[PDB]
Amino acid sequence: ENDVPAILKEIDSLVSREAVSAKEVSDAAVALTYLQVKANRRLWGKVLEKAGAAQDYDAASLTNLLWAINTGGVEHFKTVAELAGPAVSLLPSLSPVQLSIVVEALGGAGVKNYELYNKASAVVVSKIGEFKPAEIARVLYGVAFGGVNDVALAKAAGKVFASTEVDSRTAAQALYALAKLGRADKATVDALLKSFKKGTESASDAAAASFALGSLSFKAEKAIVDALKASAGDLAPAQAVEAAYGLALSGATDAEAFKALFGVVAPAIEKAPDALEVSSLAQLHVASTISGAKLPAAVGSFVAKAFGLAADAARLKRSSAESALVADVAAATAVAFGAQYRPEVASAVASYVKTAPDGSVLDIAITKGDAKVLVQAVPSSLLTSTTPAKPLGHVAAYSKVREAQGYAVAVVPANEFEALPDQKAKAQYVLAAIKKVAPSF
Amino acid sequence: AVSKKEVLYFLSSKDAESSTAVKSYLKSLYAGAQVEATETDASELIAQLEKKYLSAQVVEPGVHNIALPLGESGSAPVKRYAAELFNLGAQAGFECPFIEVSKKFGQETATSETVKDVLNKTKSYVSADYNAALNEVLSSVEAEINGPVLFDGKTEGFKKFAAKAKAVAVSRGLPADTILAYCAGSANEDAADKVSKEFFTWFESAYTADAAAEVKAIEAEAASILDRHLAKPVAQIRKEQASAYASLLKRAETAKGAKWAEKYLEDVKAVQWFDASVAEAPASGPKVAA
Amino acid sequence: LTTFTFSGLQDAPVAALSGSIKLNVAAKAGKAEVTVAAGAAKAATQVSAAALRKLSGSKISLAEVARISVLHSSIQNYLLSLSNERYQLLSQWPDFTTMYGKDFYYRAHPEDLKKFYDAADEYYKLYETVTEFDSLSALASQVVPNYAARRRSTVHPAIGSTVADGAFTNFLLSKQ
Amino acid sequence: YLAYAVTKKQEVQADPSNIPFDEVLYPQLSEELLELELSDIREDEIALEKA
Amino acid sequence: WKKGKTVSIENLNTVTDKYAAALVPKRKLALPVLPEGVKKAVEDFAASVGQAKNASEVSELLAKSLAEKAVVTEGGKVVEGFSYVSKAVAAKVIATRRAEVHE
Amino acid sequence: ADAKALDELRKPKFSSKYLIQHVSQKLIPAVKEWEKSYQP
Amino acid sequence: YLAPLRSDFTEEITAPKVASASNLVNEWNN
Repeated sequence: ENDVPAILKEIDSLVSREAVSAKEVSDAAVALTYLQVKANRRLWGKVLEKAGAAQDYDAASLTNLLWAINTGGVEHFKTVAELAGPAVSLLPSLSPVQLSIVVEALGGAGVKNYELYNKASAVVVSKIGEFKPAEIARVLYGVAFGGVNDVALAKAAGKVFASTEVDSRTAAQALYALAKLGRADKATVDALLKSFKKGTESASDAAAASFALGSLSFKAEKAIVDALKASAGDLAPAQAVEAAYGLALSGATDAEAFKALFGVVAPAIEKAPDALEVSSLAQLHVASTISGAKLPAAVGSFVAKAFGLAADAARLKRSSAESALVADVAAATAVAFGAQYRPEVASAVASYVKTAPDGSVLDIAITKGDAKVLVQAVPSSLLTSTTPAKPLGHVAAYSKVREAQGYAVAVVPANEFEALPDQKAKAQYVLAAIKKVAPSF
Repeated sequence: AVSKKEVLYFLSSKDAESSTAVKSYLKSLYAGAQVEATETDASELIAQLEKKYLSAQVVEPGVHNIALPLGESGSAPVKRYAAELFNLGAQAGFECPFIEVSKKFGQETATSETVKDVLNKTKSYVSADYNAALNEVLSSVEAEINGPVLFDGKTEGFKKFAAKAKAVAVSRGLPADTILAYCAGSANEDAADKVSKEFFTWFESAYTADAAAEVKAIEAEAASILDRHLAKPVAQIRKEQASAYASLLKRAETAKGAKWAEKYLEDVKAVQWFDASVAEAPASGPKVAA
Repeated sequence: LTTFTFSGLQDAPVAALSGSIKLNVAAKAGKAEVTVAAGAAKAATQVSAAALRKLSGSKISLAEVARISVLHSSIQNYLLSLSNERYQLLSQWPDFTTMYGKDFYYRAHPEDLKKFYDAADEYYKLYETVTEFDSLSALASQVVPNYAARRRSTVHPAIGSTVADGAFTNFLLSKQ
Repeated sequence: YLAYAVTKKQEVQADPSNIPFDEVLYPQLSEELLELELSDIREDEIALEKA
Repeated sequence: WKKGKTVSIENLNTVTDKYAAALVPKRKLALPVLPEGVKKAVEDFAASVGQAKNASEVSELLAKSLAEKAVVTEGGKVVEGFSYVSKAVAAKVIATRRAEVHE
Repeated sequence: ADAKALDELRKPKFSSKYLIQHVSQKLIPAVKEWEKSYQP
Repeated sequence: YLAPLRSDFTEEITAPKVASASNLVNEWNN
């Protein structure tokens, strides 16, 4: 009468034949998300095997497949990035309702296809009244996580989000896109914050606007953080970290959220500590420090050690225009402390490379007695991509974690530091940044 | 085990045997182990040599996990193959190929004051058909000024060459007016966005034209390997490949105690497991525990 | 996939496009009564709009179980696909066994029959070596080490000439 | 596949009607293989008819 | 065999039936095997007249009398009016001619 | 015996990764002591 | 099926040296 393990076996026989067309591998994939078949991984793999083997593709069967890959939580980069072949060829034949699901699924997997996004943005900005505001939050999500810094769509999206009313999930997809691009223009972010007044249908849109408001560093909206006080059981433990990290970056004092959000992660780390990556474990050490909501002693000691690991991986794999900047800021902080010759400048910058107490390496770590001042340089990758060009929310994360370790972090951005004409003027901007943070230096 | 610097490269990496030793290292720190200090020494010659041989331990399993798009129709299997090599280089610590090869030019020609010298130190990294097309344009400008063209740029004799070498670049097919305006930028972000979208149109057409030439050479290598192999009798083939298999096992079994040869022969056992798990149930494939 | 996904039960597929499996949903405001029907099985569940959002919380992360490598399997698949293009022209060889009779033996010149029995001895050599498919795995490992050493470049794995030419004009036609 | 081929080759090789007889397939040939050996005898008989 | 596909055993067997269809000769003697459905019609009838210890030899004379008058079939159809000279018949034509030129 | 895993079945087998590692474990500690004992 | 292990880097950037077409299709058609 109603049998789920019987219909999985007959979908398993459907995608196991030899001449499976596109329309049934679309419909086997759609049927696997509606039945929530995360536990059977090979049956999902048999579908994605025959999905890349299909040569015919129309506009309806492609978007049913890309919807099912996207909401199914299924990632395989080889199959999904090879689906941009049918997506580019069928792009005039696609409706604006369906063209959003194509760019959201290919963008959300990180498919590096520039002529797809250069063509799928030129459709949206040319006929923008044809697109519902929920259908423009997906193309904005698609070009953002596909690696395109398209501001021609991001400016034209702000005209729609300030005129037409959007949903709770629509704005949070549009905020999560803007946090990836790093734009933070207050004429659009507050137009997306007037949508969190109806209460959220999901927990994921409350958690994603948390990460997006924190990494753009605006503040909490007080309905987004109150949505996390009761629905913090609908989130994965990697999804609950980026919620609390984005709350601690946005200056949240609501400890009833941090009590609930850490109730997801701290059992999961004690379940399997290897489950979350170190890029996500370091975001939990930020969240348990700034709002101060304490973790278990087995977890918080382990997560603090995972901030030392994730900071050196950002230092070992440094962008080498940051290394050309950090070695320039370390030189200009040697001129400010007094060194007019080249052998006495360079003899000082080798002494500033003290080790942080969690095992990390700080590039400019200066001590006068017991008062420690860290100088942190943030080149362009951590700056907002607009014309004010203020640093993103993650530099406050790196400040307040070292500040709880005993340092007075003097942050110097490279849109300001490298605008100076000479080296002693670079030294006075560094010394003005140290006196603003630590007045005894 | 890992020596605390290999494990920092394998955090962002996604290959299996590097994600197995990170998850073994992350399980140790949960069981009360102290993370060691990251070494605050090893000067810039040693440090860029450690980066060379640690990126090579992230690249080398990642290349073997990327399926070549051999004999496929369209550009999207070639763009999948280039995008998989980009994300592999980003995981191995490289920057964009545009940023990483322009760093290679500025490193090779830090001291070259004449433009004949930058054509002779960056000869390994630029095309020999394009190194020659800029050496002919060099001698056409070397004849006019009757002097070595210096590598300064604000000299008007430089842009006697630089406006002529720009005509070569559009003749080769690449828009140099678009490439130069991307790395310099503009004031407003609206007119910087339309020169960005015309640069990445070239850039995506540059690596896909470079990945496909790397694919069309593997297609042509395997086709000339096969047609040399289809001309033999079978008894020649079976004893030529059993000899090369035996010469390569005795290469791995004389060296013992090495980590590479112990892991080589552990993979010989893992191929034999794959052939044994298919013979149990060939309709389902190898037995994967889940 | 990213950390947060924003699709499910809104602009969703409402019906199947195939005949081998039939799909019907009941798009309500709160939940959805979906009926999935494939052949001799029928299953009808009810999924809410907030239950499809917990679906993409934990990721599937499909990966290929290969015999040697995913790279090596892609070269062997090409050698198998090239060995078919030669097998298809051994498929169009004329039937020489219809001329093995003694009424073709004795009408023929004795050297034009030696050449015929050697043309038949050659087909069994060409056919036995195009169907030696167990030798393609050791042929694909002759392409791998020269390819993998090219991707072990000191610049980048994905560097080529067209990128390095266009980045040389940005190096040369700028100042210094 | 080899199990079908060993019982299809035996299905024609156990049948005794499929035994190839050169006298039945090639009738003009088997009367010429006779007059190779009978013509060699007739040359030995003309040598004795002359003697 | 198709380009990405797999060859089926019902097509590998159809090919093998074309190899064994070349093992039948184009013109063959229909040497008739006596089936056991009619062979036990003889020996049980020869057990009815009490001569069952020579019932085995009455069957072989039924088989041989069908065998010495065998007909030649080309394509299933018999070619009547066809005479063939055996290699045991032609070897006595050689042997009596060798013996009378030796005499 | 059978049914090994998934996370160790995803390993590319005959990549180098350990002949590369054998060099860097015999080049890096052998070149650390080259430049600390280096006189023209 | 196994290959020799190499530990060497590619310092140059060259075109990947396309090999020329074999005559096996024209020989087998001869």
